[PDB]
Amino acid sequence: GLFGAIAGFIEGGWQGMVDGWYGYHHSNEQGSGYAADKESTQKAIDGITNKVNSIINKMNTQFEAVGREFSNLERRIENLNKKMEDGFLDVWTYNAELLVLMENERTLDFHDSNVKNLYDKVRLQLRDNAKELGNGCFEFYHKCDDECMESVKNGTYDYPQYSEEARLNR
Amino acid sequence: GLFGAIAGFIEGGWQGMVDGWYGYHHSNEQGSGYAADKESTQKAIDGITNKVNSIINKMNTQFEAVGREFSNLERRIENLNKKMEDGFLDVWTYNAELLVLMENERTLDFHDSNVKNLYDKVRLQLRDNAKELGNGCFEFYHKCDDECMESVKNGTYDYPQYSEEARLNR
Amino acid sequence: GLFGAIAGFIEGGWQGMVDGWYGYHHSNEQGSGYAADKESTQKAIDGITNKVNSIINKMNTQFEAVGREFSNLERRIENLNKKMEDGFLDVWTYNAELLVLMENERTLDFHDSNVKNLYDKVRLQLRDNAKELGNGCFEFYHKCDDECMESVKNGTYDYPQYSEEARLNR
Amino acid sequence: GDQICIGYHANNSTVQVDTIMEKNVTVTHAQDILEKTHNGKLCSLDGVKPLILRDCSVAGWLLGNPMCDEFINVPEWSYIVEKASPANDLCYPGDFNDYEELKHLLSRINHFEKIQIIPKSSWPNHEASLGVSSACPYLGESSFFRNVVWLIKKNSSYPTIKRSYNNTNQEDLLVLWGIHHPNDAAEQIKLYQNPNTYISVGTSTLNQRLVPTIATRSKVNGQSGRMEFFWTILKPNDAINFESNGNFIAPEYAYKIVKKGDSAIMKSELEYGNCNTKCQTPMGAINSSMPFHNIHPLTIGECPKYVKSNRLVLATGLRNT
Amino acid sequence: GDQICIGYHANNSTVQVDTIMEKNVTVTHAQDILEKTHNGKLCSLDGVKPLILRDCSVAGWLLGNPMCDEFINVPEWSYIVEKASPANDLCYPGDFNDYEELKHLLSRINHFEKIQIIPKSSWPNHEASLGVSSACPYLGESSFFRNVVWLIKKNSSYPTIKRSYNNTNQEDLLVLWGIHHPNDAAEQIKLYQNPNTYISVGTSTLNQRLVPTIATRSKVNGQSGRMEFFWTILKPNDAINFESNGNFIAPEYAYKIVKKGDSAIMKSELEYGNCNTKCQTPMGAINSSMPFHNIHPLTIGECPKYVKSNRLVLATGLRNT
Amino acid sequence: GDQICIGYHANNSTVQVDTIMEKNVTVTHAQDILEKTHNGKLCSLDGVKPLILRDCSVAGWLLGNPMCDEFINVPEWSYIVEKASPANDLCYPGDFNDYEELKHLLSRINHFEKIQIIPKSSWPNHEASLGVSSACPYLGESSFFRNVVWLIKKNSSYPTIKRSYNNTNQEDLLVLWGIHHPNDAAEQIKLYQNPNTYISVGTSTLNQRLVPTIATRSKVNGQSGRMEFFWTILKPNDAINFESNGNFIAPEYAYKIVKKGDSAIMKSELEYGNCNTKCQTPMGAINSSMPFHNIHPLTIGECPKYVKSNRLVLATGLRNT
Ligand SMILES: *[C@@H]1O[C@H](CO)[C@@H](O[C@@H]2O[C@H](CO)[C@@H](O)[C@H](O)[C@H]2NC(C)=O)[C@H](O)[C@H]1NC(C)=O
Ligand SMILES: *[C@@H]1O[C@H](CO)[C@@H](O[C@@H]2O[C@H](CO)[C@@H](O)[C@H](O)[C@H]2NC(C)=O)[C@H](O)[C@H]1NC(C)=O
Ligand SMILES: *[C@@H]1O[C@H](CO)[C@@H](O[C@@H]2O[C@H](CO)[C@@H](O)[C@H](O)[C@H]2NC(C)=O)[C@H](O)[C@H]1NC(C)=O
Ligand SMILES: *[C@@H]1O[C@H](CO)[C@@H](O)[C@H](O)[C@H]1NC(C)=O
Ligand SMILES: *[C@@H]1O[C@H](CO)[C@@H](O)[C@H](O)[C@H]1NC(C)=O
Ligand SMILES: *[C@@H]1O[C@H](CO)[C@@H](O)[C@H](O)[C@H]1NC(C)=O
Repeated sequence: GLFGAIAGFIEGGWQGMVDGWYGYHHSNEQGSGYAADKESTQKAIDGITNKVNSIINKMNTQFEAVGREFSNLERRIENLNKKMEDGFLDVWTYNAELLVLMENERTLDFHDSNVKNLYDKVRLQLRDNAKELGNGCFEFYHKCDDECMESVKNGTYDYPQYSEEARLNR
Repeated sequence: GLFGAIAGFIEGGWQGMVDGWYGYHHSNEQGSGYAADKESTQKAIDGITNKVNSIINKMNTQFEAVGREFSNLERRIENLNKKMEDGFLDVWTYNAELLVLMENERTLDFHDSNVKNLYDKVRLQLRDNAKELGNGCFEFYHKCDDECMESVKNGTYDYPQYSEEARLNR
Repeated sequence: GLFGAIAGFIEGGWQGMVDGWYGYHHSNEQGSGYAADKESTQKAIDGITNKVNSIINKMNTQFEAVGREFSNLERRIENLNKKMEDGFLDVWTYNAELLVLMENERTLDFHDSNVKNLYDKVRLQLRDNAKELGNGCFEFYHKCDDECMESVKNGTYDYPQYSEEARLNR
Repeated sequence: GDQICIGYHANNSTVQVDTIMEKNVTVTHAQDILEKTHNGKLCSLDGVKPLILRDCSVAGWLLGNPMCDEFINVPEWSYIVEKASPANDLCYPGDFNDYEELKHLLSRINHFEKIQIIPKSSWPNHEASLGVSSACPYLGESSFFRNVVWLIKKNSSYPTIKRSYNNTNQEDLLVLWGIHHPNDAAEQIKLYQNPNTYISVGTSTLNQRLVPTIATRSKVNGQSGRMEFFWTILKPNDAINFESNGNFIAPEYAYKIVKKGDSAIMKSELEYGNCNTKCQTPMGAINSSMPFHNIHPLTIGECPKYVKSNRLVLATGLRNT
Repeated sequence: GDQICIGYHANNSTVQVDTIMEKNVTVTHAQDILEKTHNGKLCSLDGVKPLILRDCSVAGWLLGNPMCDEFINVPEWSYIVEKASPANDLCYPGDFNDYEELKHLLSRINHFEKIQIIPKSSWPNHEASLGVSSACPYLGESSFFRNVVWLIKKNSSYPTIKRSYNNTNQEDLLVLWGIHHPNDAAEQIKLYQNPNTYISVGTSTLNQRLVPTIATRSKVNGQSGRMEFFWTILKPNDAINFESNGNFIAPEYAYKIVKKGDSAIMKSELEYGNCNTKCQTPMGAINSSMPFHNIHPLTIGECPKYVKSNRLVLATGLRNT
Repeated sequence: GDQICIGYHANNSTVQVDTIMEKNVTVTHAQDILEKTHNGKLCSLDGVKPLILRDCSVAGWLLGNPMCDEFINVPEWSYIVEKASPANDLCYPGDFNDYEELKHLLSRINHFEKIQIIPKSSWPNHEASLGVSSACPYLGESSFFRNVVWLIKKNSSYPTIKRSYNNTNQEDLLVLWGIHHPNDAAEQIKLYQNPNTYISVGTSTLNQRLVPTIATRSKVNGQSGRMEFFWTILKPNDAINFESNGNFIAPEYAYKIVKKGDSAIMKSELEYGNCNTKCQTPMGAINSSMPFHNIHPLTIGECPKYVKSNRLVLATGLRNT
């Protein structure tokens, strides 16, 4: 991937993460389990839905062929008419195939960007209070509460709390 | 953002940074204040100006409609003529709206990429002689001179100098 | 660059790295020398070859002009015919120039993305057993075997081995 | 040590999409945007049945080819359907002047009302029923186009015709008439008596003078003679005036243009499907929320945009592991 | 501990732009690229005034409809302006042969110079002034197109005309002539004496033979007769030859094609604005450094490219906080 | 301390490419996709030689202009090549009816076989060899188009012609005939005796009646008279019938349409190059694996797609240091 998160340093996707697209899997003494990150997942949904619509309502202005008939002494304009309509047909065909192709590719790297952004959001919060295995996971130099976990997800994780147990636990 | 710098881990833009687009705000004992990073800001300007021009001089070759008149016994070709010109009009309209739309989106992530690149330029220079709050800021494990600050901006910041006071200040 | 690797924090390319596009240059007691990273380099080749083909086989459907002749009392349709063919010619010209222009730009940042991805692959493996000069290089807090080097390239580099000599060598 | 991980979705979906750099990429969620199916019927278009011309051409219908009596009185249509090569066109051989321009005007018409403008019985100085040809048989006897009258001399003479019709209707009238080109000058006199004949026609915008051209022609439908047909649109409160001393194929019935709107003349081998639709192609109707279809480029109605692709699929999800 | 931060720009700008994934994104700097305004006048085009035809058609002008004397002598133009349905066209009813092909040739002409090729006084064997119709009144008396002569018999006879004109000018000549179609054969003889008449015309490239077709037509402008007009381009050092024994509407004045170049025939209800411009549309002129405009697709001059958009705005800055 | 570095490629390549944001970017590997060269010859197209018409028009060739004897019998061609303004067209001045429609039908024809349908010697009641004009000289003596016969009266009379030809061939026939328009009525009688003359022609689909129009015309190639030529396609087992008492230019030779396929009529000043090609333009042939070329838009064969660019170059490598 261009951002290297999906099929990258996070080599595999989660079958068991059915809530949303990207998210978390905590694991502490009080049990583990998958939680979707609803904020990034809804950011991504707003975006993709708007992209489909965009694509559709840009092809609203598209050539609509009409049938005309010519006599056997009108062969030149019958030909011009044919070439003219075939031409608009190929143009607008190229346009749809090439737009789908380019926005498809853009769509993936968007998801790649989002997982990476999410992975960096946690990382930039935990600082040195956690280890970076580099495989998509962070291990806390302290113990983490099921309410401390959600605090990293929420974006409130308190650094000047465990700032002690982590620093003295190395 | 796709690079996650703007409206990301740098949650807010600076009203007071009027010099340029991206840049710095130092704060040491000798006073603080905003400085634009003129090298990245001029890189971005070269780029956007060329992009506008590009867009304009690619639509230089654009269909220019001509008025033709047909009698009431020429309805078929009058119709073909109408459809033919309407068609080129919709094609080149789709083209401009879709190019502006795609280059608009590309333009933003460019600015996003640039702030991130800039944020990484400092970061890769300061190494462990500074703390990474993760909010867009770096705090020096040593004291920084107004001429040491500009040295990070310039790209000359000397690591094998404060390499001591920072390492022993933890 | 948008990913900031090429002409970025790796300010220069290697004349002596003739094997492939991106890769390595180890330097230990047993000798140095350039090795291409064949996996990323073949990833990039698969991609670019498919992109050329794509571009070519999307312009397969392109307007093919035909010669028609009109009398001096047919000036209106002769004109319509001219405008009609010139028009399809400008449309498909815009299309090729604008696609080459956009995929050119996309092509570079792809290479930029790949070097960065590669640089992050090593980095995420070595963790604290190496220093990050930030210039494209990693210095091991331990000594590295010519077979330990290839182990980082391969993706097998063993962290729970030198995990000692590096930690105690600071 | 407690641990937190950033991870993404994956499932047992197998649908592939293409990108510029990579084709057949299996994605976790996609959206197909191409409609590729239809019913295979010609359907009423929003409750309005098409006029399906069976084995008759548009010429066969508007002139009243005796093989075309199913269309002697046609209801309002959404669109008209005509075969590639309808068997019943011009039973007596000849030409229809500016035919394609008329078929074009039809694409814009939704309903006619046939009316009698010149009664066949109102020709006391000529023979109005005589009238007929083996080239145009009906039920095994000699017949002729029903909407026009092949007038022949009476008691050995053909007095010059000066006939006018004034359109006292609210609507435009499609009026049709013709001229017969005989194979010899002796057939000419046998039929019309006058060896030198003409047909003049005038309205506020029309001014034509016909002369029957005699030539030796191959037989078509057993005839070496030819019929040539002409039409015009007569505006309300305008009149048409005729004048001829021979070879005149007079109008009897004309067409009130009662409904105008969006129409089309569709070329299709199919016939009425007994269904309803909002989008019809020559091959069958389409019912789809899809924004593209690849069935046929000449459609009628509220239709998805036609592309020539085999498949168009939008990746909405992420790469699937 | 001293601190350094990487930050970006933001301001009190509120202009939005669209992207594929997001619309109404407030950006710190944008560039509008669509010109949406005009003056509402028809202006001289780089110092050259248009020919504004007022209530006259191009036919009214070139034939010399008496209602069209304002154009008896027209200066060089940049472009020509003609209304949708000009009131003054063919005062005496009829047709203008290959009219649209002539209007097309005009889009390519910048200046005429009317010249007298056959003096009205040079018709000693016929009546040159008699000439006139109530369908073409001027100041309450019967008049006629000024550029042609309706020749009538003299002292009860119409001798056959053999007239030639040789183009001894440097430039091509637009030449116009016609034929009168009477309503009866008794009007024919009243006017031309000869019951069977023709008009032959020839040049190096032309070879035509006209016969007046008589028919009974509705009255238009009070007349059942018709005038049919014809034109050609006569190359320098070529001659035109006429021959007629009746129904001939002779040329008097022709047009020297003094200037050729880029022109256009613009359809507009507007009239001269008394301004200057480098880009004109049917609705008014445009003065803009903008690379796109959405005013009207048929423009003349150094113009921005026409798109059908409501708004086209290029994001140049970054997202605004 | 041992050290490992991540680095990329660079070399001594200097080829530039453009992007949206940056032009003249030196890249380590590029792919030029525009073919910009040709040979400058008109070549056989996959082993089939073109028909190069030299100084003759298509009209000159099909009528048999005596200056065009090189094409009296032409082999199968791939395409036809005709100059902008061929010197040899209609030696005796006149017109060729629906000429462009015929040239269009040629683009679809690969081979003719001239056959004699009406022998010049089979005209016992007229003069078949007399026949000739100074406007059409051959080797310093008066000549005429070779494929048609200018029939003149014999021993002071011109009996009415009734001639038919039945196409007993497998293939369609291109048939050509004509009418002579004299300058006066005294030339008329000198040539054909009958002052009032016609030419009728009929087939299963054709029905025409020609009358020679007499006018006083400028001299072209020394002649004030005109020839007007007509053509049709005669289907196997159909016949053409002629009838004339004057002014008839009879067919002698016609053209069997032996091969139909893909062809073209190319306008070029060039002549045969003695080479082979798979792609030909008016300027010279192209031999290229390139997916685009910018030589000329009207090409024939297996060709790269034509764009109007100066340069099209695809970056395949990375930025070069
Ligand atoms: C056709 O008949 C109408 C109605 O009789 C004629 O109408 C002329 O002008 C107005 C139209 O509304 C009528 O009120 C007048 O009474 C009519 N004028 C005359 C002199 O009768 C119309 O003129 C007729 N058309 C033709 C070609 O004769
Ligand atoms: C029109 O008049 C011109 C000039 O008198 C005629 O010109 C012929 O050929 C050249 C043209 O430059 C003249 O120098 C000759 O003197 C002219 N030939 C003759 C025999 O006079 C031109 O022929 C005239 N056009 C017509 C149709 O008669
Ligand atoms: C041209 O000649 C052919 C062959 O003689 C004529 O053919 C007619 O119909 C079939 C066609 O296959 C022949 O087998 C018959 O013998 C022909 N009919 C008659 C009555 O002879 C064809 O009709 C001729 N064309 C014309 C216009 O006369
Ligand atoms: C398509 O038509 C069928 C048959 O009436 C109907 O059951 C179905 O709901 C329709 N679907 C749409 C999307 O119109
Ligand atoms: C537009 O025209 C006005 C009026 O002459 C003039 O003042 C103004 O400078 C012009 N601007 C441009 C861009 O031409
Ligand atoms: C081009 O033609 C030349 C001459 O025959 C030949 O030598 C060369 O191999 C050809 N190249 C291609 C790509 O066809």
